[PDB]
Parts: sequence; structure tokens; C-alpha cells
Amino acid sequence: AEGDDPAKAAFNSLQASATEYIGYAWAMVVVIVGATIGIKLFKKFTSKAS
Amino acid sequence: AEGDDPAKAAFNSLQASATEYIGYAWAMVVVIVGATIGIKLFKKFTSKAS
Amino acid sequence: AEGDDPAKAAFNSLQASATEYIGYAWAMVVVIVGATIGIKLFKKFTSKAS
Amino acid sequence: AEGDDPAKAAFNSLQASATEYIGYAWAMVVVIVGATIGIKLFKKFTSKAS
Amino acid sequence: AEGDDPAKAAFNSLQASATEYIGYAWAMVVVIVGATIGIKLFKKFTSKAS
Amino acid sequence: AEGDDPAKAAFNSLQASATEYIGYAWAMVVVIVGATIGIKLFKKFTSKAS
Amino acid sequence: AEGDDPAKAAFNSLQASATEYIGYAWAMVVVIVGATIGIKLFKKFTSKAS
Amino acid sequence: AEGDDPAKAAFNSLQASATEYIGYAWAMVVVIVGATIGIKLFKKFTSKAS
Amino acid sequence: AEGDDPAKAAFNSLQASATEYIGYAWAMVVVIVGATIGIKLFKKFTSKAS
Amino acid sequence: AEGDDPAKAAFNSLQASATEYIGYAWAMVVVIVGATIGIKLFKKFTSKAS
Amino acid sequence: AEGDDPAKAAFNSLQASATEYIGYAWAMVVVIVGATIGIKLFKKFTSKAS
Amino acid sequence: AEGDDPAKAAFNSLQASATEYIGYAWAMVVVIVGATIGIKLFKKFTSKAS
Amino acid sequence: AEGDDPAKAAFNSLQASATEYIGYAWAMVVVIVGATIGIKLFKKFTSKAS
Amino acid sequence: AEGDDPAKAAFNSLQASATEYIGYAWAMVVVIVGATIGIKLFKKFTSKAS
Amino acid sequence: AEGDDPAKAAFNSLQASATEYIGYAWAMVVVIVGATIGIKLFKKFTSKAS
Amino acid sequence: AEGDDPAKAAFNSLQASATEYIGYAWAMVVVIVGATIGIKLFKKFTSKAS
Amino acid sequence: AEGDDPAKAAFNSLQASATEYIGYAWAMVVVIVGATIGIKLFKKFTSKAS
Amino acid sequence: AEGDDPAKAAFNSLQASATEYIGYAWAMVVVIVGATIGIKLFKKFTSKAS
Amino acid sequence: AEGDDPAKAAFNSLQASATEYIGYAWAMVVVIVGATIGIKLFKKFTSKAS
Amino acid sequence: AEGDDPAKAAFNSLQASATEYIGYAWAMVVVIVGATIGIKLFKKFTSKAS
Amino acid sequence: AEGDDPAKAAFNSLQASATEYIGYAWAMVVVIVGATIGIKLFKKFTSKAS
Amino acid sequence: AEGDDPAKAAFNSLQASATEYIGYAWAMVVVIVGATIGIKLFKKFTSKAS
Amino acid sequence: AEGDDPAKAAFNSLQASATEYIGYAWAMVVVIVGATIGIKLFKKFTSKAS
Amino acid sequence: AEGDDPAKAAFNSLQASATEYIGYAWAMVVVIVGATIGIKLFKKFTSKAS
Amino acid sequence: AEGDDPAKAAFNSLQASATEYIGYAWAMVVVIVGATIGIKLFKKFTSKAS
Amino acid sequence: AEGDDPAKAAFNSLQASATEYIGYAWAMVVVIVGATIGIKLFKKFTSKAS
Amino acid sequence: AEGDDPAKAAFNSLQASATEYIGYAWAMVVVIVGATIGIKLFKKFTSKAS
Amino acid sequence: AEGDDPAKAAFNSLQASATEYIGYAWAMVVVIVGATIGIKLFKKFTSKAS
Amino acid sequence: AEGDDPAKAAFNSLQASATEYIGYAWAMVVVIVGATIGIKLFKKFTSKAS
Amino acid sequence: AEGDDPAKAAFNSLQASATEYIGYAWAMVVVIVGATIGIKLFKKFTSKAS
Amino acid sequence: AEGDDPAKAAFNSLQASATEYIGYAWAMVVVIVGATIGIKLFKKFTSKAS
Amino acid sequence: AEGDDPAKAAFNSLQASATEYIGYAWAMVVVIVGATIGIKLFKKFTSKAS
Amino acid sequence: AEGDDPAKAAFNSLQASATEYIGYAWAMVVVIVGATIGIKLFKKFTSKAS
Amino acid sequence: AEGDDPAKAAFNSLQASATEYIGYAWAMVVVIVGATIGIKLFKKFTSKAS
Amino acid sequence: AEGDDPAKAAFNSLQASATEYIGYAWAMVVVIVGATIGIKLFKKFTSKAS
Repeated sequence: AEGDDPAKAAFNSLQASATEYIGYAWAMVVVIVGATIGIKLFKKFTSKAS
Repeated sequence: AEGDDPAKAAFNSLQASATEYIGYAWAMVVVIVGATIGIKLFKKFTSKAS
Repeated sequence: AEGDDPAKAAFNSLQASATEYIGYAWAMVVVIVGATIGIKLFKKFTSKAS
Repeated sequence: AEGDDPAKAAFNSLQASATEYIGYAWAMVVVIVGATIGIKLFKKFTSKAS
Repeated sequence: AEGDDPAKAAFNSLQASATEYIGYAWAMVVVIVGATIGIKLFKKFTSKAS
Repeated sequence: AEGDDPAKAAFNSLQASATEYIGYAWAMVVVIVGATIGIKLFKKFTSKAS
Repeated sequence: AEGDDPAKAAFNSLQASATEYIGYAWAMVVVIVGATIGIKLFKKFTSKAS
Repeated sequence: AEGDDPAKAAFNSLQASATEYIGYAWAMVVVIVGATIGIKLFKKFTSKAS
Repeated sequence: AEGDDPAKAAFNSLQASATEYIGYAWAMVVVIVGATIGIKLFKKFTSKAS
Repeated sequence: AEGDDPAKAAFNSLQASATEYIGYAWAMVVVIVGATIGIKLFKKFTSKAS
Repeated sequence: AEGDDPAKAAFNSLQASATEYIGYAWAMVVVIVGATIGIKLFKKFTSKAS
Repeated sequence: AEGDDPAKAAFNSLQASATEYIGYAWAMVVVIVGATIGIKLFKKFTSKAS
Repeated sequence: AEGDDPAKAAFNSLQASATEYIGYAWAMVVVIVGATIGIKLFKKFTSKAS
Repeated sequence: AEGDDPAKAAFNSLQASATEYIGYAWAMVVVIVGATIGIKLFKKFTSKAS
Repeated sequence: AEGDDPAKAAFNSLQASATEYIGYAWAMVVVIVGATIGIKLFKKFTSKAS
Repeated sequence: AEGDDPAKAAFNSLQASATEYIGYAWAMVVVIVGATIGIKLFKKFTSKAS
Repeated sequence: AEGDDPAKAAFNSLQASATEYIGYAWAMVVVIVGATIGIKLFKKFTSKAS
Repeated sequence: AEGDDPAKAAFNSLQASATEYIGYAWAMVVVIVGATIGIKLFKKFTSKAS
Repeated sequence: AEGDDPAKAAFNSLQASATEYIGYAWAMVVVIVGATIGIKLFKKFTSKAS
Repeated sequence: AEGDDPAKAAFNSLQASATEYIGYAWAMVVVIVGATIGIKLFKKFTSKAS
Repeated sequence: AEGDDPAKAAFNSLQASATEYIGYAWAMVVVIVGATIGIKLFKKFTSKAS
Repeated sequence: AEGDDPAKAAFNSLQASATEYIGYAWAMVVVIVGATIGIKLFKKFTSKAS
Repeated sequence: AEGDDPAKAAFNSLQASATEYIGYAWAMVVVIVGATIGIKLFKKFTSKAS
Repeated sequence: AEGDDPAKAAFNSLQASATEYIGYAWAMVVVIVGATIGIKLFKKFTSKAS
Repeated sequence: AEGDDPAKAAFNSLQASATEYIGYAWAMVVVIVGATIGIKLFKKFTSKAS
Repeated sequence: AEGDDPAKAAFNSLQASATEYIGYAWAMVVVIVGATIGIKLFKKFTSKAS
Repeated sequence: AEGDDPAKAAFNSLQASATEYIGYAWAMVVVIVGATIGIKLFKKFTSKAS
Repeated sequence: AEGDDPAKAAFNSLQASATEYIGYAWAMVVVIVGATIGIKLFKKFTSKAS
Repeated sequence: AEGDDPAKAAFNSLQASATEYIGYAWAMVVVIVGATIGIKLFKKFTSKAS
Repeated sequence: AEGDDPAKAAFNSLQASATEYIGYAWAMVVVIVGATIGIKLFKKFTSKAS
Repeated sequence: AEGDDPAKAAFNSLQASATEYIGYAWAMVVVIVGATIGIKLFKKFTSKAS
Repeated sequence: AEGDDPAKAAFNSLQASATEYIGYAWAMVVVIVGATIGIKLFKKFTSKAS
Repeated sequence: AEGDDPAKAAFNSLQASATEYIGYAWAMVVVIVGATIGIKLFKKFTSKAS
Repeated sequence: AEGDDPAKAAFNSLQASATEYIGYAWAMVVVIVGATIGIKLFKKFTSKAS
Repeated sequence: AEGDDPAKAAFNSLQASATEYIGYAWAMVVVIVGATIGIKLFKKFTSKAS
């Protein structure tokens, strides 16, 4: 019974896929923010150096 | 009489299946919202840090 | 009933995430203001020393 | 859990970047003030020598 | 008759769920605004202190 | 009703934060002006003593 | 209200500083004039003794 | 609550920085005036000796 | 008919909420401007006293 | 004749059910809009207070 | 209507603050000029006595 | 014929409802803009008074 | 038609608010200039009296 | 229109203040010259009496 | 109005100071001339006695 | 055909509304600039009078 | 033959009904757009007036 | 077209305001120079009379 | 055949309607931009005149 | 085609508006500089006449 | 092009104003020197006549 | 144009003031020389009578 | 095939429209900068002429 | 056999109809996008011209 | 490509404007210095002739 | 089998269409950014030249 | 399994694209800041050389 | 028995077809996202470069 | 792959545009400083020649 | 990592530029003071030779 | 690199201008002193010849 | 280049003015000494004739 | 912490520079006074030897 | 507080310096008068011995 | 470090210039006194020979 439901196999597969793509989502936005705010901070440097 | 109706057995089986898939529905959307809003909050960080 | 709602678990998780990122937001802006105004005060020194 | 949040990795990276650029900000303004006030003091010499 | 309608039981259940999630919505946005505007006010400090 | 609005709790919290940071703003600018004008007055001494 | 204004505390502090430096200004110029005119009067002696 | 506000930590840090740079401001202008007026007084000597 | 429309009850509720938050908006900005311009006027004092 | 038609009894029953569920529909959407726009107005506060 | 505008309350508050700081501005400059010109007049004495 | 169409009765009812909610829409946005721009104009005051 | 537009009522209200705050703007800057230039003229006195 | 301009009221006020301080300027310099030249004339007496 | 101007209080104070120092100027030069011409007259005696 | 299109009636109505609100936009900004620049010009007076 | 077909009578009846409901459709959407865009244009006013 | 532009009405209004304040600027500086140089010329008298 | 297809008649009718509403779209946005940018340019005037 | 684009009509209209407001910008600043520098030159007169 | 630049019109106007005030500067200093040196020459007479 | 320049009115006023004070300068020095040389001539008498 | 795609015809049409509006964008901003910086340079003249 | 199947005649007829309506679909959407994006590009102009 | 950039046309136009206004700047300051130093040299004459 | 599936022919056709429209998407946005940022850089010129 | 997910191939492709455009972002802003601050430093030269 | 069921042959055939079309679905959406987000990232470049 | 990215072509184009406008920025500010400081040095001449 | 940050390359470039312009600043002011004080010393010669 | 910096070209140009104006400064003061002291020496002749 | 510097034209003009006023200085002092010493020599006659 | 502040390093550097230039100031004025008063004393010799 | 003011330390230092230089002033003038009058008295001897 | 300070190079240059001009000062006054006292001694001859 338990574990024999194809729906559960599909669900778990989608859970794995979601987890992966969440890793992608965080990985991507971390790269985006890293560069974006990094440059912003460099812009703040030029302000502080004024 | 009561409990001897195949329709009731089918109904109860579908109720169990529904309950399970509701667990799946909540589990999935919790994962989705968790990551989605979590990143959104991180985006709010970058706003607040500006 | 109470505490068995996946939505509450998700909410509390987001509350924890928000709190963390608020710590990040304050930590960041404190660093920014610290340096920014610190240099500004040094600029005020050069004014006062004139 | 703790330390496994990509947001923290991004935050810490931005903290390092900020610290660096703060070093740049101070380094720059020290050079600017050094020369600026140094010459000013030389101008004060010419006043005192009058 | 009145109170025996499953639709009413469902409705009331959804009303309770909505009320809860409204509490979540306000709780969340209060936290967000609290930190967001709090930092903004700190930024206003640095302006006023200039 | 009155006092049960999360918005009011947030507002009052921001009012407290603002009041605090106003104290900071005045405290800071008083220190700045104190030293700035104090030295200016000392410069006025050197003028009057000429 | 009255007396609770940081601006008043700053003002009074500057008034005290000014008063002090006025004491310095008079003290200095009295010393300067004392010697300056004292010698001048001695020069007037040498004239009268001629 | 009290003392747990990052803004207060930043404020106090800036207060320390300001105090230091005020020490610098006074130290500098004292050196400037010392030499400036000292020479002026020497010039007054040459006047009195005339 | 008139007054029996849930939409009107909702509208009036939102009108009350808006009015309240308008009170908050004015209250907040009055506090902000009060301190901001108050300090500005104190800065104008230091200018006029120069 | 008139009133003896089972179809009319069914119709009237459905009319009552519809009316009830319309009450539910308005009740629900009023709650939704109340909170939704209420928070929106609070967001407008934070804008106006900026 | 008239007198119920927070802007008027803020304005009047700023008018009071301005008036006070004007008193400070005059008070300060009167002290400055008093001593400054007073010494100048004493310098004029030493001229007239020459 | 004309006026006996239930669709017309429904249409006219919806036209009345729309007209009402249009009154609500204008009433709301007038309140929003009133406060929003009113404060903005007060902000313009503080600019003009600078 | 004419005069029945909520937008006109809002506009006229904003026109009244603007006019008021213009009165505030002029009132404030007149006070500022009055004292500022008044003291300046007193400074011109001390120049003319030199 | 004419006479309703706050700028004119401010201007006229400054004109009155200027006129007053001009009276002060002349009054002061008349006193200064009176004594200064009066003594000078007495010095001319001692020359003529030689 | 009249008599409430700090500038007038300062002016009158300077007038008193000037008057005093004029007394000093005359007192001093009277002493100087007294002795100077007195001796000169004694020198005229020695001439007349020759 | 031509003129019988409800869309044209709606369009023309919106054109009239736009024209009106354009009148409002110009009327408002003229008032704003009038006062803003008027005061600015008064500030230019105080500069020219310095 | 022609015109004796009940289907044609039904068709023409449906054509009349459609035409009517098209009038309703345009009438409704004109009202909706009128208010919707009218307010939008008022929002554009507040933008242009900024 | 020509003359119907609110911008032109605003411009012309500002031109009138400027012209007025130019009259103020000249009027003020004429008064200032009149007294200032007038006294200077009186000082030149005392020089020429020496 | 060609031209006898009701679909073509409908298509061409929609093409005419689209063309008309495109005229409306351009007409509207031209009016919007005209006023919007026109005022913006007037704002640029006030900048250039500063 | 060419000349039938509403965008071109809008563009040309904005070009005309810009040209006009440029005339205003130059006209205004010429008036400002005229008076400003004119008075400055008069101040240079008083310097040259010293 | 050439001659159409408002800046040139302003420049030429300032050139005329300067030329005039130069005439004033020479006229004034000629009067000053005339009397000053004229009296000096009269003083030289009294020397030569001794 | 000619005669409408406040600078000319100021200039002419200063020319009148100068002329007056020149009259004073000559009047004074004539009195001084009159007595001074008159006594000198009397001293020459006593020489010639020796 | 190639060139028979309506999408390409639409694309090329949009490319032409974009190119035109780019010409407008540059044309406009050139006019804006021309006048803006031109006046700025005239302001630099008045600085250099000071 | 081949070509004698009514189904083929129907199919080919539907293929022709589809092809025609595809031409309509592309023609329509090209017109829609043309105007839609064309205006969008004009909006981009106003952005670039800002 | 080269020479087809509106930015270059604008740049060259500004270069021409700058060159012109530089001519104005030199022309003006030459006139100012000419008269200023010319009179100064005349003052040096009166010194040398003493 | 492989290659005989109409779905594959359709897929490949859509892949070609997508690739083309991607070329359009990049081509368009490159043109947009080119002009947009190009002008922005020209605006940066005017900043750097200030 | 791992590496066979088209989503991963797409993700990695986007990561490469992002990295490239980050290189562009830094490259661009480095060029901008280089020139911007470089000129600023040259402006600081002209200040220090004053 | 097993494998002799036409339904299984049909099922397996549909499984193969599905797998293929899944490959198409992923292939297509990867291309779509690739270009879509790729351009988005380029847009992020232009933001970061601002 | 490398060099086939439209984004790179756009980037390189913007790099060329930036480089050009940097040349403009330096060219302009060199002209400005040249004249500005050149005149300043001429002013220093008049000081040294005093 | 270290040395791979474009910000560091930009910083170091600005440090080199600053150092150069500091050399310019000192070089310039040395030339200015050299001549200025050199002439002053020559003026002191003429005093000592008197 | 070296020699390609517009700042260096500007610097060298200013160095040439300074050198020239230094030549002017010395040339002028030599002429001034020549005549001034030359006449002084002639005055010394008349003393020695007495 | 050489001879195109307005500063040179101004310098040469001042050189001519200086030369002229030197002629005046010598002319004047020659007249003064002529008469002064001439009379002195006549006084020497009366001594020699005694 | 202590000693790690770039501001302190800059301050100490400026203190060293000031001390050096004070040495220069005293060294210079000692040389000036040495020669100046030395010659004065030689002039006193010639007086005493008379 | 008292004694912690750098201004007092500077003042006291200047008081010490003044006292020293007063000692120098008296020491010098005593030497000067000693020799000067001593020789004068010797000259009186030669008179008395005649 | 030591010897690399442009200020030292300037100082030493001024020291050399001062030394030279001191040589000039002594050389000149020696010539003046030589002739002046030489003639005085010749006058003493004529006294002794009487």
C-alpha cells in the first residue's frame, strides 16, 4: 500500500526537481546580487572618496 | 447494511487518497513559497541595504 | 489542529528567514554608515582645522 | 541549516567586498586630505612668513 | 436545516483559515516595514547629522 | 478594534525608533557644532588678540 | 519643553566657551598693550629728558 | 530591546570617531595658532623694539 | 437595498483604515520635518552667528 | 396546479441555496479585500512617510 | 478644518524653533561684537593716547 | 417585449452597481491623492523654506 | 457635469493646500532672511564703524 | 497684488533695520572722530605753543 | 519693537565702552602733555634765565 | 456608422477628461514653480544685496 | 417557403437578442474604461504635478 | 496658441517678480554703499585734515 | 468564392476597428506625452534658470 | 508615410515647446546675471574708489 | 547665429555697465586725489614758507 | 536708460558727499594753518625784534 | 520562405520606427544639453569674470 | 480511387480555409504589435529624452 | 559613422560656445584689471609724488 | 519511423521560427540599449564636464 | 540522471551568460568611474593649486 | 499472454511518443528561457552599469 | 560562440561610445580649467604686482 | 581572487592618477609661492633699503 | 600612457601661462620699484644736500 | 599664440599707464623739489649774507 | 582598533608636515627680522653718531 | 572640564611666549636707550664744557 | 621622504632669494649711509673749521 502509489513516486520526483531548481534559483540570485551590490558598494566608494 | 456498501468502501478509499494528495499539495506549495518568498526577502535585504 | 497547518510552518520559516535578513540589512547599513559618516567626520576635521 | 543558506554566503561575500572598498575609501581620502591640507599648511607657512 | 449545510461548514472553515492568514499577512508586512522604515529613519539620521 | 490593528503597533514602533534617532541626530549635530564653533570662537580670539 | 532642547544646551555651551575666550582676548591684548605702551611711555621719557 | 539596536551601536561608534577627530581638530588648530600667533608676537617684539 | 451591500461595508471600512493611516502619514512626516528642519534652523543659527 | 410542481420546489430551494452562497461569496471577498487593501493602504502610509 | 492641519502644527512649531534660534543668533553675535569692537575701541584708545 | 427581458433587468442592476463602485473608486483615490500630494506639497514647503 | 468631477474637488483641495503651504514657505523664509540679513547689516555696522 | 508680497514686507523691514544701523554707524564714527581729532587738535596746540 | 533690538543693546554698550575709553584717552594724553610741556616750560625758564 | 461606435464616445470622453487634467497639471505646476522660483529669486536678492 | 421556416424566426430573434446584448457589452465596458482610465489620467495628473 | 501656454504666464510672472527683486537688490546696495562710502569719505576728511 | 467568405467580412471589419483604435491609441498617448514632457521641459527651464 | 506618424507631430510639438522654454531659460538667466554682475561691478567701483 | 546669442547681449550690457562704473571710479578717485594732494601741496607751501 | 541706473544715483550722492567733505577738509586745514603759521609769524616777529 | 514571414515585416517596421525615435531621442537631448550646458558655461563666464 | 474521396475534398477545403485564416491571424497580430510596440518605442523615446 | 553622432555635433557646439564665453571672460577681466590696476598705479603716483 | 513523425517536422519548424525571433529579440534590444545607454553616457559626459 | 536534465544545461548556460555580463558590468563601470573620478581629481588639483 | 495484448503495444507506443514530445517540450522551453533570461541578464548589465 | 553574442557587440559599441565621450569630457574640462585657472593666474599677477 | 577584482584595478588606477595630480598641485603652488614670496622679499628689500 | 593624459597637457599649459605671468609680475614690480625708489633716492639727495 | 593672449594686451596697457604715471611722478617731484630747494638756497643766501 | 584608523595616520602625517613648515616659518621670519632689524640698528648707529 | 580645554593650553602657551618676548622688547630698548642717551649725555658734556 | 617634499625645495629657494636680497639691502643702505654720513662729516669739518 504505502509507497506503492504512483502518485507518491511522481510527487517525490517533483520534490527532487523543485529542490534542484531552488538551488538554481538561489545560485542565480546570489550571483546577480553579488555583482549588483558589489558594484553598488564600489559606487559608494566613489561617493565616500568625494 | 451499513458498511456493506461497496460505494462506501470506494468513497473512503478516495477520501484517503484525497487526504494524501492534499498533504502533497501543501507540502509542494510550502516548498515553492518557502524558496520564492525567501529569495524575495533577500531581495528586500538588498533594498534595505541600499 | 493548531500547529498542524503547513501554512503556519511555512510562515514561521519565512519569519525566521526575514529576521535573519533583517540582521543582514542592519549589519550592512551599519557598516556603510560607519565608514561613510566616519570619513565625513574626518572631512569635518579638515574643515575645523582650517 | 545554519551556514547552508546561500543568502548568508552572499551576505558574507558582500561584507568582504564592502570592507575592501572601505579600505579604498579611507586610503583615497587620506591621500586627498594629505596633499590638500599639506599644501594648505604650506600656504599657512607663507602667511606666517609674511 | 440551518447549520446542516456542508457548504456552511466549509465556508466557516475557510473563514477561519483566511483570518489566520490575514494575521500572517499583517505580521509579515509589519516586520518588513518595521525593519525597512527603521533603517530609512536611520538614514534620515545620517542626513540630519550632516 | 482600537489598538488591535497591527498597523498601529508598527506605527508606534516606528515612532519610537524615529524619536530615538532624532535624539541621535541632535546629539550628533550638537557635538559637531560644539567643536566646530568652539574652534571658530578660538579663531575669533586670535583675531581679537591681534 | 523649555530646557529640553539640545540646541539650547549647545548654545549655552558655546556661550560659556565664548565668554572664556573673551577673557583670553582681553587678557592677551592687555598684556600686549601693557608692554607696548609701557615702552612707548619710556620712549616718551627719553624725549622729555632731551 | 535597549542596546540591541544596531543603530545605537553605529551611533556610539560614530560618537567615538567624532570625539577622536575633535581631538585632532583642536590639536591641529592649537599647533597652527601656537606657531602663527607666536611669530606674530615676535613681530610685535620687533615693533616694540623700534 | 441601500446599506445592505457588503461592498459598501467593505468600502467604509477601508475609508476608516485610510483615514487612520493618513493620520499616521501626517504624524510621521511632521515628526520627521520637525526634527529635520529644526536642526537645519540650528545650522542656520551657526551661520548667522558667524 | 400552481405551487404543485416539484420543479418549482426544487427551483425555490436552489434560489435559497444560491442566495446563501452569494452571502458567502460577498462575505469572503469583503474579508479578502479588507485585509488586502488595508495592507496596501499601510504600504501607502510608508510611501507618504518617505 | 482650520487648525486641524498637522502641517500647520508643524509649521508653528518650526516658527517657534526659528524664533528661539534667532534669539540665539542675535545673543551670540552681540557677545562677539561686544568683545570684538570693545577691544578695538581699546586699541583706538592706545592710538589716541599716542 | 421591451423591458420584459430579464437580461435587461440584470444589466441595469449591474449598471447601478458599477456606478456605485465608481463613486467608491473616485472617493477612495481622491482621499489617497489628497493626503499623498498634500504631504508632498508640505515637503515642497520644506524645500522652499531651505 | 461641470463641478461633479471628484477630480476637480481633489484638485481644488490641493490648490488650497498648496496656497496655504506657500504662505508658510514665504512666512518662513521671510523670518529666516529677516534675521539673517538683519545680523549681516549689524555686521556691516561694525565694519562701517571701523 | 502690490503690497501683498511677503518679499516686500521683508525688504521694507530690512530697509528699516539698515537705516537704524546706519544711524549707529554714523553715531559711532562721529564719537570716534570727535575724540580722536579733538585730541589731535590738542596735540596741535602743544605744537603751536612750542 | 523699539528697544527690543539686540543690536541696539549692543550699540549702546559699545557707546558706553567708547565713552569710557575716550575718558582714558584724554586722561592719558593730559598726563603726557602735562609733564612733557611742563618740562618744556622749565627748559624755557633756563633759556630766559640765560 | 461613423459616430455610432461606443468606443468613439468613450474615447472622446477620455480626451475631454485628459484635457481637463492637463489644465490641472499645468495649473498646479505653475503655482508650484511660481512660489518656488519666486522665493529663489528673493534668495538671489539677498545674495545680490550682500 | 422563404420566411415560413421557424428556424429563420428563431435565428432573427437571436440576432435581435445578440444585438441588444452587444449594446449592453459596449455600454458596460465604456462605463468601466471611462472610470478606470479617467482615474488613471488623474493619477497621471499627480505625476505631472510632481 | 501663443499666449495660451501656462508656462508663459508663469514665466512672465517670474520676470515681474525678478524685476521687482532687482529693484530691491539695487535699492539695498545703494543704501549700503551710500552709508559705507559716505563714512569712508568722512574718514578721508579726517586724513586730509591731518 | 473569394470575397464571399463571411470570415473575410468579419476580418476586414476588425481591421477597420483596429485601425480606428490605433488612431485613438496614438492620439491619446500623444496628448499624454505632449503635456507630460511639456511640463518636464518647463521643469528643465527652472533648472536652467537656477 | 513620412509626416503621417503621430509620434513625429508630438516630437515637433515638443521641439517647439523646448525652443520656447530655452528662450525663457536664457531670458531669465540674462536678467539674473545682468543685475547680479551689474551690482558686482558697482561693488568693484567702490573698491576702485577706495 | 552671430548676435543671436542672449549671452552676447548680456555680455555687451555688462561691458557698458562696467565702462560706466569705470568712469565713476576714475571720476571719484580724481576728486579724492585732487583735494587730498591739493591740501598736501598747501601743506608743502607752509613748509617752504618756514 | 540713462539716469535710470540706481548706481548713478548712488554715485552722484557720493559725489555730493565728497564735495561737502572736501569743503570740510579745506575749511579745517585753513583754520589749522591760519593759527599755526600766524603764531609762527609772531615768533618771527620776536626774532626780528631781537 | 525567407521574407514571406509577416513577423519579419513587422520586425523591420519596428526597426524603422525605433531608428526614427532614436533620432528623436538624440535630437531632443542634444537640444536640452545644448541649452543647459550653454547656460552653465555662461555661468562659468560670470565666475571667471569675478 | 485517389482523389475520389469526399473526405479529401473536405480536407483540402479546410486546409485552404485554415491557410486563409492564418493569414488573417498574422495580419491582425502584426497590426496589433506594430501599433503596440511602436507606441512603446515612443515611450522609450520620452525616457531617453529625460 | 564618424561625424554622424549627434553627441559630437552637440559637443562641438558646446566647444564653440565655451570658446566664445572664454573670450568674454578674458575681455571682461581685462577691462576690470585695466581700470583697477590703472587707478592703483595712479595711487602709486600720489605716493611717489609725496 | 524516425523523421516520419509530423510532430517532429512541426517541432523543427517552430525551432527555426523561435531562433529567428530570438535574433529579432536580441537585435531589437541591442538597438534599444545602444541608443538608451549611449545617451546616458552622453549625460555622464555633461556631468563629468561640470 | 544527473547532468541529463535540460534544466541544468539551461541553468549552466545562463550562469555563463551572467558571468560574461558581470564582466561587462564591471568593465563598464570601471571605465565610467575611471574617467569620472579622474576628472574629479583633476578638479581637486585646481582647488589645491588655488 | 503477457506482451500479446494490443493494448500494451499501444501503451508502449504512446510512452515512446510522450517521451519524444517531452524532449521537445524541454528543448523548446530551454531555448525560450535561454534567450528570455539571457536578454534579461543583459538588461541587468545596463542597470549595473548605471 | 565567442563573438556571436549580440550582447558583446552592443557592449563593445557602448565601450567605443564611452571612450569617445570620455575624450569629450576631458577635452571640455581642460578647456574650462585652462581659461578658469589662466585668468586666476592673471589675477595672481595683479596681486603680485601690488 | 585577490587582484582579480576590477574594483581594485580601478582603485589603483585612480591612486596613480591622484599621485600624478598631487605632483601637479605641489609643482603649481611651488611656482606660485616661489614668485609671489620672491617678489614679496624684494618688496622687503625696498623697505630695508629705506 | 605617459603624455596621453589631457590633464598633463592642461597642466603644462597652465605652467606656461604661470611662467609668463610671473615674467609680467616681476616686470611690473621692477618698473614700480625702479621709479618709486629712484625718486626716493632723489629725495635722499635733497636731504644730503641740506 | 604669442600676442594672442588678452593678458599680454592688458599687461602692455598697464605698462604704458605705469610709464605715463612715472612721468607724472617725476614731473611732480621735480617741481616740488625745484621750488622747495630753490627757496632753501635763497635761505642759504640770507645766511651767507649775514 | 587604536592605531588602525587611517584618519590617525593621516592626522599624524599632517602633524609632521605642520611641524616642518613651522620650522620653515620661524626660520624664514628669523632671517627676515635678523636683516631688517640689523639694518635698523645700523640706522640707529648713524643717529647716535650724529 | 576646567583645564581640559586645548584652547586654554594654547592660550597659556601664548602667554608664556608673549611674556618672554616682552622681556626681549624691554631688554632691547633698554640697550638702545642706554647707548643712545648715554652718548647724548656725553654730547651734553661737550656743551657744558664749552 | 626627507628632501622629497616640494615644500622644502620651495623653502630653500626662498631662503636663497632672501639671502640675495639681504645682500642687496645691506649693499644699498651702506651706499646710502656712506654718502649721507660722509657729507655730514664734511659738514662737521666746516663747523670745526669755523
